[PDB]
Amino acid sequence: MDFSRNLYDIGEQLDSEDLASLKFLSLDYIPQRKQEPIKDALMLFQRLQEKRMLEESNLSFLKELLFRINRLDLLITYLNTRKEEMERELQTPGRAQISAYRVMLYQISEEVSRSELRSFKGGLQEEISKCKLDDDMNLLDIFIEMEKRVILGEGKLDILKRVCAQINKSLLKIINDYEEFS
Amino acid sequence: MDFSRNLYDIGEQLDSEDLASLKFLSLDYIPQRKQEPIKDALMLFQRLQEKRMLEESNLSFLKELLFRINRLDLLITYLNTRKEEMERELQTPGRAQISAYRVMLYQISEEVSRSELRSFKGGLQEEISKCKLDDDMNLLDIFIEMEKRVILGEGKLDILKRVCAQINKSLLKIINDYEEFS
Amino acid sequence: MDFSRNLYDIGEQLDSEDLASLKFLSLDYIPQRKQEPIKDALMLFQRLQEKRMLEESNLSFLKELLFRINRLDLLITYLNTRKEEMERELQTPGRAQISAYRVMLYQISEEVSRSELRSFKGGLQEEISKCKLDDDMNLLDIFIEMEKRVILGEGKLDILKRVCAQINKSLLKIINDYEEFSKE
Amino acid sequence: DFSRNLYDIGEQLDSEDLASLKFLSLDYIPQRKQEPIKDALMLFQRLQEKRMLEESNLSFLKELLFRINRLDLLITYLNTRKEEMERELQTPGRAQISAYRVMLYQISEEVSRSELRSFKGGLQEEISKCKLDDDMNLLDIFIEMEKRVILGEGKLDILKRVCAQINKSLLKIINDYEEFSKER
Amino acid sequence: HMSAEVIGQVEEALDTDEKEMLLFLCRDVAIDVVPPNVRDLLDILRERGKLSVGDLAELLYRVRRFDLLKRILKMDRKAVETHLLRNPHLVSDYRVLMAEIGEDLDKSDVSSLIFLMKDYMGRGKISKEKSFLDLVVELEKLNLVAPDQLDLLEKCLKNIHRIDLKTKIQKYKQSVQGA
Amino acid sequence: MSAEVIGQVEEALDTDEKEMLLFLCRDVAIDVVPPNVRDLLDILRERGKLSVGDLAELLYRVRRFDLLKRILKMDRKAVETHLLRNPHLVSDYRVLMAEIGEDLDKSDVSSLIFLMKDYMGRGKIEKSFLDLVVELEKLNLVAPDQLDLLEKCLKNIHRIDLKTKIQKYKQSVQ
Amino acid sequence: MSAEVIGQVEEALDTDEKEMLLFLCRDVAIDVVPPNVRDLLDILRERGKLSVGDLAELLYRVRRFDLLKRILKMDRKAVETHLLRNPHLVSDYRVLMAEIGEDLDKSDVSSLIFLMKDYMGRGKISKEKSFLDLVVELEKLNLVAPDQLDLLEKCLKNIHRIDLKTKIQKYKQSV
Amino acid sequence: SHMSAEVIGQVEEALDTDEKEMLLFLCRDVAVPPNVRDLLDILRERGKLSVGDLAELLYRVRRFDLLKRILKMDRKAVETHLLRNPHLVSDYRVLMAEIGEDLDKSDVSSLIFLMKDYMKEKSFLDLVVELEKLNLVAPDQLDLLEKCLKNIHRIDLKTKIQKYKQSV
Amino acid sequence: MSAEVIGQVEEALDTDEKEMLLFLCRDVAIDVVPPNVRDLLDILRERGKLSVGDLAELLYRVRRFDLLKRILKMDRKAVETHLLRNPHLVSDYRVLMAEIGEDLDKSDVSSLIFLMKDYMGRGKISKEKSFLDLVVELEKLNLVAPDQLDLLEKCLKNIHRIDLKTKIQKYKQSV
Amino acid sequence: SAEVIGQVEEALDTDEKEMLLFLCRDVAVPPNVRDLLDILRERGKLSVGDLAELLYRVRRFDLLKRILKMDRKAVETHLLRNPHLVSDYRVLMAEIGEDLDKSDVSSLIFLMKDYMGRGKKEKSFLDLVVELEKLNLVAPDQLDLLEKCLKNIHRIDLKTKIQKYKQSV
Ligand SMILES: [Se]
Repeated sequence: MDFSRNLYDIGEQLDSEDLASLKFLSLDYIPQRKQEPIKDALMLFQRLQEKRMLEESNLSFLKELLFRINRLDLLITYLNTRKEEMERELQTPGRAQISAYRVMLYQISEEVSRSELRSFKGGLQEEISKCKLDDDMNLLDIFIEMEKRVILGEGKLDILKRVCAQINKSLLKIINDYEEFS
Repeated sequence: MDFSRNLYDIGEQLDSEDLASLKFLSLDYIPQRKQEPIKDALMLFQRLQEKRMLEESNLSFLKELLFRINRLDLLITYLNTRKEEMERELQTPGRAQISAYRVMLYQISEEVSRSELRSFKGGLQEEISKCKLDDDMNLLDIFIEMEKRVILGEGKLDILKRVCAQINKSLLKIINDYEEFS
Repeated sequence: MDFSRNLYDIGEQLDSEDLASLKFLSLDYIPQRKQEPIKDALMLFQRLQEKRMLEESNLSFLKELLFRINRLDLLITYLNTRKEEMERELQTPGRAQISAYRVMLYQISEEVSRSELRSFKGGLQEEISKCKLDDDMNLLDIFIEMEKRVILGEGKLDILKRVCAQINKSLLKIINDYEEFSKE
Repeated sequence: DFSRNLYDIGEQLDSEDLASLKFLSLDYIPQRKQEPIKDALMLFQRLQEKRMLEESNLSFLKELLFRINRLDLLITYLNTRKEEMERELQTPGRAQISAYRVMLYQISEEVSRSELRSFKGGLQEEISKCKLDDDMNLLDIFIEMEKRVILGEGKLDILKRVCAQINKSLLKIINDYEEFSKER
Repeated sequence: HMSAEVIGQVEEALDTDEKEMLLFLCRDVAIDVVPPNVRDLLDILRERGKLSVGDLAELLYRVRRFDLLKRILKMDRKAVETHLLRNPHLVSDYRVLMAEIGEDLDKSDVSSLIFLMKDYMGRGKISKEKSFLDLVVELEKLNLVAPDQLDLLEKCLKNIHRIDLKTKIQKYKQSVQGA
Repeated sequence: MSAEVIGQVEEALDTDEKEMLLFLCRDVAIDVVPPNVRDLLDILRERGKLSVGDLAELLYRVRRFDLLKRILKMDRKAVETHLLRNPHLVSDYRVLMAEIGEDLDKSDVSSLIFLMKDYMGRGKIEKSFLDLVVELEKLNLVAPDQLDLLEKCLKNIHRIDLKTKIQKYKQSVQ
Repeated sequence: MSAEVIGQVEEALDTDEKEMLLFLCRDVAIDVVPPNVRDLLDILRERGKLSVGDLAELLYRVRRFDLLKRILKMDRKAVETHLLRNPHLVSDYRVLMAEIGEDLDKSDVSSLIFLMKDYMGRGKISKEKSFLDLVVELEKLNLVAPDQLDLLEKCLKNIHRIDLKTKIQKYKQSV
Repeated sequence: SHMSAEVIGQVEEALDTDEKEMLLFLCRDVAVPPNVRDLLDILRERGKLSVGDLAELLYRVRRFDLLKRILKMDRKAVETHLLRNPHLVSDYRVLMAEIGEDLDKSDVSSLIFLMKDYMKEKSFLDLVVELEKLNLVAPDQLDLLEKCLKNIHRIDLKTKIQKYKQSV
Repeated sequence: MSAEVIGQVEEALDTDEKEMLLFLCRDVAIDVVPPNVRDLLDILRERGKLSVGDLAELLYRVRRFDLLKRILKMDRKAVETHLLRNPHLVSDYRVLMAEIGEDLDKSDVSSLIFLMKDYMGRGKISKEKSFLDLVVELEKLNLVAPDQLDLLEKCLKNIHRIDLKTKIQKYKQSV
Repeated sequence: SAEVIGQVEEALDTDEKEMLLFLCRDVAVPPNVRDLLDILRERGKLSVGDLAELLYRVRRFDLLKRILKMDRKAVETHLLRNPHLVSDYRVLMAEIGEDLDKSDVSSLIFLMKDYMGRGKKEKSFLDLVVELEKLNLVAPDQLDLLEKCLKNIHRIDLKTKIQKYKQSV
């Protein structure tokens, strides 16, 4: 079993959208300055290797990442791991290395379409009146900007709840489930 | 025979929809990361050349691709190949390079209309996220998503059958013919 | 008379349906990859200019295109050309650059109504995939699909004849006039 | 407020008024720009670009509203009585919509649906079948005949021959137009 | 004299179109150099002594950002207009006219204008979307348009049936010949 | 010819005009490949080949007539007279190559490279048209008296207009 | 520990990691200004400030845990034990500066440098230089210090990085 | 017909950075010079830089313009000289440079990632030099390189290697 | 004061700061030409021109406020007071030159060197020369002097640095 | 006086002193500048005009004004009115050297190596001229080899200056 070759194959199966998701889910471990030049999965994987969060004897964070972006094909094909195992692994307290807050945010972005995204940008242009938002931003970039302005965080969901309420109610359902589990 | 000129002419006859079909039929040989920047046929051809799946003395995969997307005009005009030959060639066991599973999926996509596509998306609303069920998704992208979530594969046709049975029975005919051949 | 301004004016008189017809009549000179982004006449004209089929001293192909889509108004107003002249021009042996086969197909599409187009799509159910028989498809798109599957061509008229015979008899007359004239 | 007034006038105009207005503006707005016009405001916007409609020059808008018989809008939003328009438009050289265009419009106003069916039947060998489909109104048919230069100020023969077979009042409209345009 | 903080607030408050307009409007103040972006442009204006409070006020007035005038510079429309009446302008009336014309042209109109002008310009084939301000810049580079040389632009605006914009040019010429 | 004029010219040109100017002067500074336009113009000045007429010809070839008028106080007709009466710093061949490059967009250049890479024995290498011309010259595949390969490849990507420009140059030479 | 281990460490680090290492040791190597990381590590070794625990702290500060394992045969918990039981080579202030720098991308650093050109000459700092270069220049002008962070807080606020201002305020309250 | 320092100076001034870097790589078996002018001067001093040798070098860096302009030779003359005399540059070095030309920066990055186990902004030729220093690649030792090129899906370059092996 | 302080200063300053220190003292060290900053400071000290106030002025001019605080325990306020109340070791002309140089970026310095090539040979111009090297070369040719600044004003205007030309005009007004 | 010799000695930097030694090589060979100036004084050849010509040739106009209280124009008039201490050949060499950058000097040294061998790292043009003179490869009446070398580094302007010098004699 060649470790580096398996990492390369997994990286070859991941496009730029998958990579943006993986970078968002790793924000608490890879800071912005190191995130900027990451343009393929290998670079990302190599940074995870430098922190020893990914090595031949420790695939936990890689499996968690691939599970959170719903790449079960890669789990089964390259890591010999099924969906149930992950599910029973991540429910054991203390083993999930991606915070429930980050995951929550990602899941919200998974349920927002393009029109819902444009209305989201309009409502947040409302809350931040002194800065034009970039016109290409996805919801993850918006969340990152909100975190930078400390108007969004583990204990600051007011603006997120308000904007989501003016868009769709299932988003509020996701938020409230996150709040109740904690 | 000017080989590069001939490849260029073939590329000039292929638009973005034919290209999307060709990339889908090449998924088992060109992974997602290398698929993303392919925006014309020549780039596709270059990747096939790097794998030695396309050269002046080896046209078999190009001929199979053009046959499976029903571009018989190009087969006859630029590759001097008639429909009957291809049939013979692709029915000889061991000669087809595109899996019967992939072909089957593509053929299903050939038979699903826009209204049936929206009904298909409605039928999958509990297994796929809404961002991946947006209006700007065709059936092949939906199949790629289902494959990523291991709810569709060579040995997992349950959800595909369940959704198609609520749409039209010709789809079930295609699936069952594929199953009986394998 | 400014050449570019005259081309621009002609383009302003052509809507999206005329542009679809012009693109179809130009299929043998503009391949599909280059056809896809053409969304106004100027882009079409640019393609014809790069092949030197349209220039200030050579308006023949533009005149033939406008004549075949029955825009005689544009011919007389912007190109000072009368119907009879074109008729005398396109009857000279060797002079037409749009094949009689392409024109024939275009002429069939002029005789097929909306309901008849639905019946045509119905008649093609076992030769064309269901996706390429969708309601947004016009007859010219259907012909392009048939040509891609080589079930329609200069020497392959059987399926066209069958479907048109179940649509209307005048369509067969158009096909048969083409077939009799094209052996010269 | 000029823009608000244009918006209100546009809000009072339905799709039939809009088709009539687009036909009466045919000599000033070419086909490519006619295709995307789907409300009156867009039409008015095109007229503003040509400097044919501004706060200090409402004459063309008044003439349009008069010719499509929206005298209610004329009096309500443009302070103009029917008689004033009749006094302005009867002196030759004052109308910006040609007497030929007006005449065609009046023919379409006097033709009933059944008479439209008979008109389409009368034009079977001059226009393609797809331009004679059930979705075509008489104004579109006139536009097609103009594109084929079988209808124009100096070509009324086919129009006369078709109208004489349906009703004599139509022929009277045509002949009144012709005789009034020969007086000078 | 103008702080980096004020320049940053201005730059972050503007969008892509206003930034491109600002770059175009200042082409005469800094003819010798093409700044890559707005922050560098305003820094260049500081180095050249052309970025007092009134200069920045005029620039914000030209891109019609009275919100920024009030918030950043504590000024309204009347104060900046009184300043413009009593002081020479950074931005000529010609450039104001070009920007105003460009605001009323969509991309289709610009491609139609380019098609008409290609042969005058000796232009190549460029498959990138161009605004009207980019075309003005190309024409200026060819000495085909200038404050005193507007006939070609006038004719081509007429040829695409934008009589309204041609009239804007005519009013500019009458205003110039009045003074 | 002072250094203030050279500095003015260098600061006023954009990236594409500078790259073109480097290409147009390859036969004058045949030995040295200058890395930027200020060094190129300085080298031309030291070798006595950058008089006012030379700089005017260079600005005329990159179509910066505004710079002609503003910096040198000359119009088009004066530079054209100078060119009609004096030997040229930049040959008609270089001018033709630059003109062909203007008439090609990126899709055309990609198609051209795909056809020509087979004769260049070139590797897996965005190149402008002028970069490709330089690479072809280093391989002795194109020259003022050797245009058939380029003409053939332009014909094969359906740029019959550019093939006509090449043929008109060929007949202008004989 | 030897010159071979130092050679390994130096060969394994990239340019940014080396520059960060030089920055983190500015309060230890204030007797002299080391020109590169080889000489810095040699001086720290000769001055008794580069034991295995010290080098492990340095590698931990640049977050090269892979190098911890490969060169020194240690993990994060041993390094944290060493830090809990022994004085720190790198002050919490230097750690804070480095963390701020690692949370800033090229555009934020460009904006920060632009805002600081009101406090220094245009020739003092190039446009593309890093956040740590900027903080060094500010230290030479005595504009930022462990007990003097208000200007940095104001500049971070002006580029809308309230998160980094929050990190600074946490650091302040911890003292 | 005669070698001099003028010819060396012309050649060195006409080559760009990549051509110089490659020329240094191609001459590693006749060596370690820090730049090209010193390399060519050392080759001249040892009697291994006649006109034909320099023509072979210019032919390998594909500067046929310099062949024609400086040495007054064409393609057929250099090919004759090569088919008649022993080669200064081995087929192995030519093959390594050829593989390097057919790889882009993403390919080299992927290759480096796979081979770091067995051993930045580095080129393929720099990587080959480093692997030679570790005795991981050699003219008669190509299986590791072939395997790594196959694993990044460059079967064409693996075929170039197999053609080289069948050539010996 | 002692020679230990001289060693501290020389060790703490980098190459550009040393070059500037040599430039600022060219009117004080006329009868000598020091080859390095150690020799310059020794010459100043032996001649009684390196008191605490003199060293503070020098460190203030090379803008090393960190060294001011660490070696002399002075901030900007004390040095500015000392400068207002005592004669200056460094003339206003040299201060003006150094401030102009520190307000120029590398592109401006390159453009200046290129424009001055119309007044001296190619051997004297080099790509990696600072503005102060150019000023020294112009002084040697009597092309710039405290009362002779028109050429420098013209060159600063030609690179569009009107702000620095204004700084020169303020200087001329002050004399 | 003798103090002025010390002033000028300490005011010149390394390259200026090296050039001063090169310019005075034709007078009847001193290792440093203090010795050169003392020898010139001993012979009655260090008048105000002599020192002014020397400072003018090493282009230290500041020293002209500060030490001798005169300017460039006065020295040029004096040079037009009196015989020169330094020959036009040495002046020509010095000017050629001052118009060459480091890469040109490296290329020149490389070209000359075929004629003079390696020699003594950071060699200036005037050092190269001295080593060529010691091997009789260049002289006031023998400049063609230097012309060839200047032409091959594409500095035809310096070859033109040499040719104008040739025509002046
Ligand atoms: Se003297």
